[PDB]
Amino acid sequence: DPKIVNIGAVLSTKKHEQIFREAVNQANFFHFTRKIQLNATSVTHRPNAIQMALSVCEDLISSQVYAILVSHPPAPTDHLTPTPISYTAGFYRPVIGLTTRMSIYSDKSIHLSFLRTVPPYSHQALVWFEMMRLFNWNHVILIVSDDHEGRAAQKKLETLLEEKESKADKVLQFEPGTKNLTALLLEAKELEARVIILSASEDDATAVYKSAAMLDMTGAGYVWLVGEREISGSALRYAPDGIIGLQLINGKNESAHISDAVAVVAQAIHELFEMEQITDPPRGCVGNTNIWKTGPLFKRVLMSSKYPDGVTGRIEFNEDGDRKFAQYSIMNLQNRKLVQVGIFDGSYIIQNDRKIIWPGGETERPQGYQMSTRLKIVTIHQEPFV
Amino acid sequence: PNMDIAVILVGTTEEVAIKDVHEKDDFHHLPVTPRVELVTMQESDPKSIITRICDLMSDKKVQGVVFGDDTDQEAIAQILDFISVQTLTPILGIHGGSSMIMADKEEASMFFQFGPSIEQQASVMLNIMEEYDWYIFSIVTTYFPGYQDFENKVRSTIENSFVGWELEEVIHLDMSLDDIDSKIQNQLKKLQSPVILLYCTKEEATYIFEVAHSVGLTGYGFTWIVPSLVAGDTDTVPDEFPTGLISVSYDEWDYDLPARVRDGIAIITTAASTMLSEHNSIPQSKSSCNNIQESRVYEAHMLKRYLINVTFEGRDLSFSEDGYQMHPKLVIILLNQERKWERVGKYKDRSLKMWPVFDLYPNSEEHKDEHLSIVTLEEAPFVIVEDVDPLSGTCMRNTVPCRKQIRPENRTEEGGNYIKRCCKGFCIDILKKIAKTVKFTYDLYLVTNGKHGKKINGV
Amino acid sequence: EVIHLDMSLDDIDSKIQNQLKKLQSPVILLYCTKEEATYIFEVAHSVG
Amino acid sequence: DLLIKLAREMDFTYEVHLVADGKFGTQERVNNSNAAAWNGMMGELLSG
Ligand SMILES: C[C@@H](CN1CCC(Cc2ccccc2)CC1)[C@@H](O)c1ccc(O)cc1
Repeated sequence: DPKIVNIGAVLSTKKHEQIFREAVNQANFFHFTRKIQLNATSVTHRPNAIQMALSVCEDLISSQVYAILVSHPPAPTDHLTPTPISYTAGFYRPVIGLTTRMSIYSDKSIHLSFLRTVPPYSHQALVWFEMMRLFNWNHVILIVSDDHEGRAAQKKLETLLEEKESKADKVLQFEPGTKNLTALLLEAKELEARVIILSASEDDATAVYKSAAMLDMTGAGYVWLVGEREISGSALRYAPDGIIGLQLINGKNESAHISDAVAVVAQAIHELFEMEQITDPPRGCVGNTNIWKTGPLFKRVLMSSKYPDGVTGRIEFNEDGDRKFAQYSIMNLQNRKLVQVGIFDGSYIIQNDRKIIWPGGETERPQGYQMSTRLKIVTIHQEPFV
Repeated sequence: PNMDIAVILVGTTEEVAIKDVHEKDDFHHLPVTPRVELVTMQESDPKSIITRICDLMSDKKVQGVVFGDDTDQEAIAQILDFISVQTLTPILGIHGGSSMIMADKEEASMFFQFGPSIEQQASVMLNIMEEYDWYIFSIVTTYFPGYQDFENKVRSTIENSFVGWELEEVIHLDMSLDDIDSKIQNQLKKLQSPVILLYCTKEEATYIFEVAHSVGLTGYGFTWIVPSLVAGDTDTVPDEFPTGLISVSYDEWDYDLPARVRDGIAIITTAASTMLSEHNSIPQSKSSCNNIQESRVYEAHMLKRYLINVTFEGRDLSFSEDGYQMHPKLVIILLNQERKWERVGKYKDRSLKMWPVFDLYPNSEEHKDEHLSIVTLEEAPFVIVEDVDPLSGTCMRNTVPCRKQIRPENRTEEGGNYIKRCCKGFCIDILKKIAKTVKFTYDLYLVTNGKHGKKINGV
Repeated sequence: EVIHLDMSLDDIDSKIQNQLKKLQSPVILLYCTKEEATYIFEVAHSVG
Repeated sequence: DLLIKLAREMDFTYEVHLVADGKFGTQERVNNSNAAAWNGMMGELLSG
């Protein structure tokens, strides 16, 4: 009889668990199984963290699982993030994400054995870099909030611009929860640079649209480059018609992420059980203080996975454990509607037959981004000189 | 009111001689009356910890959780922080895995430990390395959550003083993969400094010292210095640790376990009584386990302001804004031959006292020992003796810290004062140029009585 | 520094690597035979 | 006069301003509350 191997997963509704159990049954059929037998075991996102931890130590860890999946808590608000859940496996050394858009998981210290197959908000900045090559930009302004996503996007944008090419001008920070932000628009307007790149949440982007709207700053020359949290929800009616936006392909109902997830994990199990040793996880969380000897090795097998003929496209992991070749779609607000004006496969940006409309009523992007006069010259106090 | 204060004890130590405390009943001058409830625990799994916290919380309405163990795992301590995410209870660290610091924590968490952070301990280590004239040093850090402020604290500290320090290179080692591709040895072979600061955990220090023990890393010229989170418990000593490991701690030998628990109960009860004595309005007690959406509004952060400046028995037993003690009474211990942590220094908030140990640092181990005493006289042009500045207390660059043994002639009674100054001149220059070439350790001091040799009667 | 290597015993006590790790010269001369040069180049190929 | 010459040799406008105190790069060495810092001078050209 083949060895019974269990696979842990954290899903939301029951339909996703049905697609998971079906994907495991297909994984035990399309793959040659001569000594192992995959088992489907998934739970639901509990509203409390203690009951969730007990559900893992009494549903997932008690079944001796090797790989654990995670998605997103089905809640309209955000108060109890599942990040501490990722610490649970940290006590037993691998969890794969599905819709985790927060870049906090990109760190290696607090998230050692953790990998995800979804491009966060930082990868979108890479696409923004392509924008800097689409119309030849140089001076850009990054306006982010004062938290971890702003620092991560700042270090990522600074890391991408480390050669002798363009650089960053003045990065503005603000506390998430302050509406009176007129000084940011005054200091941002006084600066010669006009390329505005906003990367915040909804309530902040609404204040940027209101404060920036009551000062007449949406005319010609002003460019607004946002992501996805600025053109969805209540921040859509306040955004100007012609703002450059983004849209992730297959945001809701990601059955391909579950099927390809069980495919990659199944390949890592069938391929992992062909070398030596291969220890077994402990039974439950009752008197198990020792760590797992097969942790970084399992993460190495999960990272070295290639699927050029996959459903989503080309599954490939980088050196940090993210999702390479992201598939986005450059959108543009036209007549109170989101009209598709571009697509991003992963390597370059492909444009369709729709012309990009600028919020300042312009249709063609000029060569020079901004030029004028009025030079400020300061000097010290010296008797023989000045 | 009688507030419940539970003390969690993890380990094989008999709690019968520990729970018996006589510092109650008569020591209840405050209007609030606490009660001690100590529990035991054998295993060190998170399921039993969360189980005893939830069952003990729903069973007894406790207010101050004092967790104390004896293992050497920091991740479990992080789990304690997770408990705060579900409780926001001022958890105090006394000894064990909960005695390790963790920089950059949650602004809403209430994780407080008696041990100081890396800013104070780093300053103590730099003071020890400054008194013994240890300029060239090395830094070995790993992937521990809290190294950016460590390296930036060391650099930002050495860039301020006028002493001619020297920094070789701050390397980094990985522990997820074993040393099988020949990289850790290649990173450690470039360290030729006499003093090396280690910043990692215990299970990582066993492997770093395991490889360094094979690759000529232990004897003289490669002295390793670890803070308090590396050694942890002074009763668990393996074998791979070499002789001569400078460590620091807090009280430990002075204040035992019942003293630390009593001080923790005094801090929790005092801080819980200042709001009732000043604001005259306190909320309810803690709720059960999953009932957090209803009691999440009753939590008040004002008590945090009462967890920074705390006084007790006159001594400055307070904390800071980062969640650690501001002015600790640290104790410096050094490993000897029989593998036992013996006290060698006493650091009081500021001043450092070296009374249990003499002036000489090493003793006898393989390699050569002793040194060479050098005495001179303040001869201008050649030997220029200058007093040490009171705003520093340490000589800089080639100025040799030349001591001075004087005796206070108090009427008909003499004493023994040692005033240290800074000597510099031609003799210091030539003796240091030839001393650097021939490579040996020496000493320098002056003469206080007898001056130049002469004839007395017939001798 | 003219170093000397011993081929009687295999590199099992971590000594040949310690003697060859201190060679930071742009040109190195090898004075030995063939079966010894294959082992010196075999260990040096793994060290760097 | 040099600023007037450079102002007439090139078609542009300027505005001269006097700088006050702080002519040493601002070396962060005084202990100010046990916290981090950031470069805000040294070069002295980017204030705003
Ligand atoms: C592994 C981490 C600690 N680790 C365990 C706890 C986890 C936080 C957590 C909170 C609540 C519930 C579950 C988990 C955070 C990560 C630490 O030991 C470490 C990091 C880096 C390093 O070189 C050495 C040690």
